[PDB]
Amino acid sequence: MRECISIHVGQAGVQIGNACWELYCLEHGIQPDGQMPSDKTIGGGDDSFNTFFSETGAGKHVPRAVFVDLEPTVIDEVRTGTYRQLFHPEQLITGKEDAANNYARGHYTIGKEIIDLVLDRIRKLADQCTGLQGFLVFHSFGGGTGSGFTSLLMERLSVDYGKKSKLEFSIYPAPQVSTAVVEPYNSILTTHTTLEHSDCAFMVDNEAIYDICRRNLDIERPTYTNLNRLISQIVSSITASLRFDGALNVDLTEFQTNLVPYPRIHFPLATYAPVISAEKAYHEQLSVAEITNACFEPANQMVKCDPRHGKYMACCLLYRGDVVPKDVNAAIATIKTKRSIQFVDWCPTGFKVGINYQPPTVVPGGDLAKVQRAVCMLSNTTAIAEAWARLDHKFDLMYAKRAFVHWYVGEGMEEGEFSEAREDMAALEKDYEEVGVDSVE
Amino acid sequence: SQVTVAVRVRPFSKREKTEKASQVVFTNGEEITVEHPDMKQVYSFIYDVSFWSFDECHPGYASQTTVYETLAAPLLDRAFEGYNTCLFAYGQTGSGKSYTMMGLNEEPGIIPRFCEDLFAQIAKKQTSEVSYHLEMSFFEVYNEKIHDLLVCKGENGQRKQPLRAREHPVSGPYVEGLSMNVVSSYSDIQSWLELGNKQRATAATGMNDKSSRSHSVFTLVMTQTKTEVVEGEEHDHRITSRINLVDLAGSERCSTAHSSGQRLKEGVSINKSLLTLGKVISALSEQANGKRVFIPYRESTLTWLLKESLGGNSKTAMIATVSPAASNIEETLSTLRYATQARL
Amino acid sequence: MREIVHIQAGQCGNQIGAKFWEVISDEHGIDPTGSYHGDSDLQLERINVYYNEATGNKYVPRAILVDLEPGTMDSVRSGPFGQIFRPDNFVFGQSGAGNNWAKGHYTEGAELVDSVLDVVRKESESCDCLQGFQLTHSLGGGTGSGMGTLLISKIREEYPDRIMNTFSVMPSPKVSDTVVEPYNATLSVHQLVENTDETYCIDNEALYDICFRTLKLTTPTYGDLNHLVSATMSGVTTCLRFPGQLNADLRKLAVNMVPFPRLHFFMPGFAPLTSRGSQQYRALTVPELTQQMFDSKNMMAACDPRHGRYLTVAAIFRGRMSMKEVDEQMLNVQNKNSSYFVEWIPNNVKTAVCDIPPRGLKMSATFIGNSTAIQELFKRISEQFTAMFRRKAFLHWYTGEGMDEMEFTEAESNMNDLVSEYQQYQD
Ligand SMILES: CC(=O)O[C@H]1C(=O)[C@@]2(C)[C@H]([C@H](OC(=O)c3ccccc3)[C@]3(O)C[C@H](OC(=O)[C@H](O)[C@@H](NC(=O)c4ccccc4)c4ccccc4)C(C)=C1C3(C)C)[C@]1(OC(C)=O)CO[C@@H]1C[C@@H]2O
Ligand SMILES: Nc1nc2c(ncn2[C@@H]2O[C@H](COP(=O)(O)OP(=O)(O)OP(=O)(O)O)[C@@H](O)[C@H]2O)c(=O)[nH]1
Ligand SMILES: Nc1nc2c(ncn2[C@@H]2O[C@H](COP(=O)(O)OP(=O)(O)O)[C@@H](O)[C@H]2O)c(=O)[nH]1
Ligand SMILES: Nc1ncnc2c1ncn2[C@@H]1O[C@H](COP(=O)(O)OP(=O)(O)O)[C@@H](O)[C@H]1O
Ligand SMILES: [Mg+2]
Repeated sequence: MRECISIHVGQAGVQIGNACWELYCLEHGIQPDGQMPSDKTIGGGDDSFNTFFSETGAGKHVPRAVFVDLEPTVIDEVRTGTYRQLFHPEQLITGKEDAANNYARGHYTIGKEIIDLVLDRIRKLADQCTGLQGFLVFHSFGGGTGSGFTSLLMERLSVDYGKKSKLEFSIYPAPQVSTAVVEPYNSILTTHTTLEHSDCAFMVDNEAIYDICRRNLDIERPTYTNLNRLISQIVSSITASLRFDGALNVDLTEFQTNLVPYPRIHFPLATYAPVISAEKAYHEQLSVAEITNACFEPANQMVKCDPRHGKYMACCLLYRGDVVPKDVNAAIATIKTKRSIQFVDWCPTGFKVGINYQPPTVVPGGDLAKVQRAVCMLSNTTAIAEAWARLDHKFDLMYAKRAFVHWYVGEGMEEGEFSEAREDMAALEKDYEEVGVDSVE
Repeated sequence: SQVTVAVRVRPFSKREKTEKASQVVFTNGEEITVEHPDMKQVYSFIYDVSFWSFDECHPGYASQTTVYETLAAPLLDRAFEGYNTCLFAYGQTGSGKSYTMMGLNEEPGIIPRFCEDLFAQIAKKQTSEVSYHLEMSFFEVYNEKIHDLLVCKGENGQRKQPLRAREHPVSGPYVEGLSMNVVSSYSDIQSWLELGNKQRATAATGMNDKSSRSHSVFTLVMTQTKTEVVEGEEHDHRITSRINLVDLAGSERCSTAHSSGQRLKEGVSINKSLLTLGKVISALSEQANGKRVFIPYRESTLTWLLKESLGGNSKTAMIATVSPAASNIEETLSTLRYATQARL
Repeated sequence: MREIVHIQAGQCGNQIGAKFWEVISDEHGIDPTGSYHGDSDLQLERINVYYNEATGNKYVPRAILVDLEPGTMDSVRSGPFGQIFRPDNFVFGQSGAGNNWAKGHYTEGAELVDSVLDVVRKESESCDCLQGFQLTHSLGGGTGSGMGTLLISKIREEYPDRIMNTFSVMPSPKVSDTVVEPYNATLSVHQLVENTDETYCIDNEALYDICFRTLKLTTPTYGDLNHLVSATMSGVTTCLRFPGQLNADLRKLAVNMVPFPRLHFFMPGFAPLTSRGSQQYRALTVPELTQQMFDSKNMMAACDPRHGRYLTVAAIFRGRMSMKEVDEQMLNVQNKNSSYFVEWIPNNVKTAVCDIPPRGLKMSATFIGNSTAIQELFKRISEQFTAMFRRKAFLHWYTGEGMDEMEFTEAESNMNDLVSEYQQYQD
């Protein structure tokens, strides 16, 4: 009755999914073979909740997702791994050839020959759904698949489905760190087309989570498994009100309703404040005040962007565990007393709140500790324009020498689709500026 | 080595007159604005030359005589000086390019005026001592392969021989096996050009069906025998001048136009070629300011054949035809941004 | 699944490939009888990249061999790992090239290239999806230069969409085992840069110096030299065979490492490399490997990168490691040594990681670099060339086999223009 279809594009998407679905299987008691001992123990309940996991007559539970990479090396670890008996074998392993970190190859040339299968499977999944609300895509800027095929798929989906939420958890490029020269071009060409289609486009940055690991969890040599688990925790804090019973439920039609004032400024940021280890899990009270103060704390954000260089337009706070609204009222009043945290002059409320009773789960072989309460915050700022301008400068440095363009126009692109995207992204940077101006009488 | 970039906006056709199609581009003297109908914003473009041919009574109107007398006659006089010239031409189907360079049988373009003024100035400058002799050539570029067009094919799978380009050390690059034919009047040029453009390769994706899918160069080599050594009076040093006039193809986005196979290659190469040309033009506008740069002629065939007509003490002219309708608002933007980068 | 076709020409190519296969087989668990006797199961998931299947669990490599004197193919046959090859792919002829680029391109090479393409089409049409070709040849000589460049010209027409690399062994400044090195190398560069996507310039002086200073060997023969080129070849195509945290392939590197098409000549490098005694006193970590990679006493180009700027760099790691270490170290390189990196490319580096190291190491790394310094490798030849060509020293062995003088000036001017292209981004 309350369903959300997940889509995973690229290496980043599939690995975030392998974290997310491990988490979801742990929360609901589902084993990797898809069975449940609890429902045969007592005979009742919908712990394997119909929001994410389907069900068939054999007491098995299959996920509501589909993978695609245009490269077979990744999905062939799922098909040949611990979670092989869970996923429907229709995972797109279209491993003829990859995009070669080129938007043009994941949009027209190699982006065809796959997409129709994806649409067919998504229709097959939706027809099994009654009250669908959402299309949670996980992709990555910089890559060719996550830049192009994502754009094409969302183009098609905004026609086929329409009045349905379509969110996005992306890996935004870092200012210093990066794994490719062609990160900028693909990013600026993705944001140009994935701005009229998407409804809320979350964003993270691996530099920030690296900083978080060696300062909160005390890991000096992490890997992507230590990051995608935090992302899974974010998604779980987001997608819990549809699953578990709580006081102040918050569905997906509310995030897009209380964080997108105007339809172009739907690029928020995330934070999950308790990232402490089992050693520091003690020595600390872990109350709502500390956590909510940590959410607005720089050096705990998931995008390298100092919000003190900007202003807050809205912020949703989704809490889990032993929480009482009295403490949230107190903490919001505390944050509104302060002066480093500037809210606009057209949003005095500036706060949506969501509360749930189910605390987070602990993944074995993990880094986080067990806690009685946890928090996620999603925040819209005028400060993320800085990152856009940073990327645009790199674009304007390379595109003047016309570097790396022949690889794009050699795959179905003209030279104008670049300048159409730097001038489309040079207006949103102006919009985020206009919204920041205080009004005048 | 100065390159001039220009633009000519066509006036409305009878169809888009009847359908009351919307005007998106306007002129403020030398600036040209393009206004999305009212959507959000407008872009502004500046060029060394601008021809507002939208309606007859606007000030700054540009008749064909103005286009010739502003773009071409400098090429003529700089050729008679003894140097070389390259005239370009860009525009998608439905922009006013054929009307510009050739024209109509009662509305001349650039080419007839060029040739007629040429032969007139020759026949009035021809003396008892001086003389002149001209020789033409007409070829095309298709998928980075050269083809000659003056030949009367038989019947085959294809009578299109892929000639090879070479690099003679002194003269520079050239084409091995190029038909070069004499000329003394313009009708003799028409007789070849009709055949050539009939042999030009054209194809239909879903749009206007007779759209060129190749580049086409029309070159004239002209000789001056002004020189007679009075010590014995048998011939001595002599001047030669190369005049290239090239009609290019369209950018053509390959996604909105769901293309396959040979319609993709034909488009990919054209995109590459134009980009290379862009860099060259840009570098030359950066070369005149006095900097140190590299002109990569070798990344394309068209540039490698014309290394000597652009570089050095030579002249270059580029004109970009654009439509003012609102249906063709993306194509015009592409054309104008291309020519702007050619400016800077 | 992706699929490479490995062509190899001349004495150099035969003797490099015969070691390359000797290593890939060890990595995948194959024996010289074609049979499989491995331990891990990831050794077979992607054995279709280099090998093809047969009846009794045999595995025959997709190797093509294109010499013009049988003296070398017999050494491969009469060798350890020679039986695994397909005998119908040992193309050869007679009437050798005489160390002459003409014979290998017009006379004694055109009479055989069709018999080579006959095998290339067999081994390409028998693929689900080909990624590209490979080649191992030595400039300076004959066959490997001529027939190699001719096969490149003839493969780029049939298969333009696909990839074509060339692990070329460039000449050396100091030593010269052949007297007509310049005239052949120049005419090979004239036909490579127009018709290649990423080639890896190698020089034997660098490998001798690596074998002498680092590995501290006293009697390095060519078997110990090709033992390094094999390693690099393997490292390029690791993420095409084994999994990883951030995968890659040939086209990715070619996209990131080729800003402009004429500039695809790379300096390669492999790390770790230590003398047998000194392996007890070294910590196997990412930064030690990065130090060894970005050092100039390990690059095989015989060219000091500090005399130029890194236009673009690629690092392919192999082992269970962190993704913070790689990014941190590469950013540190970009920041400290900024003078050796361009500014109109902010991040002049990229990364790939595979989770499966080599047979005896806990970690490995491979390095590719596009550097302007490569002009030194050609600016030298254009001195050797023209000095010999100013008065036509050894030229009658080239005209007489159906050539003309203009074909030399063409290549000279092209090579010089490439020098001027790489100088544009130097100061
Ligand atoms: C315990 C230990 O570390 O001993 C090492 C060793 O001493 C060193 C020096 C090995 C050794 O390499 C050499 O002896 C060598 C000699 C001349 C020229 C080049 C190398 C070694 O042979 C190499 C060998 O490792 C391998 O074999 C790799 O898998 C290598 N294998 C082959 O090349 C191979 C060759 C013929 C037949 C079968 C396999 C390899 C490297 C890259 C990609 C694939 C395979 C090992 C453990 C060592 C010895 C044995 C001493 C080194 O090998 C490489 C390429 O990494 C040379 O420096 C490294 C670091 C090692 O410490
Ligand atoms: N957080 C996180 N980021 C990842 C992960 N894997 C890859 N990335 C990021 O994704 C960026 C590029 O995306 P790719 O890994 O190439 O995946 P892709 O989008 O499918 O690109 P292609 O495979 O070439 O089509 C890299 O630069 C990484 O920064 C991951 O597991 N976790
Ligand atoms: N690295 C390496 N180089 C070699 C080997 N054999 C020959 N060479 C080099 O190859 C060059 C001569 O090339 P050659 O073998 O004649 O190529 P061919 O003409 O095709 O036979 C010389 O400069 C040698 O240094 C080898 O086994 N390994
Ligand atoms: N300056 C002008 N004045 C009047 N009409 C023009 C002018 N320029 C172009 N046109 C009209 O535009 C049309 C161009 O059509 P076409 O020759 O197919 O353009 P193209 O050659 O660019 O495809 C002609 O029919 C012509 O009447
Ligand atoms: Mg990938």
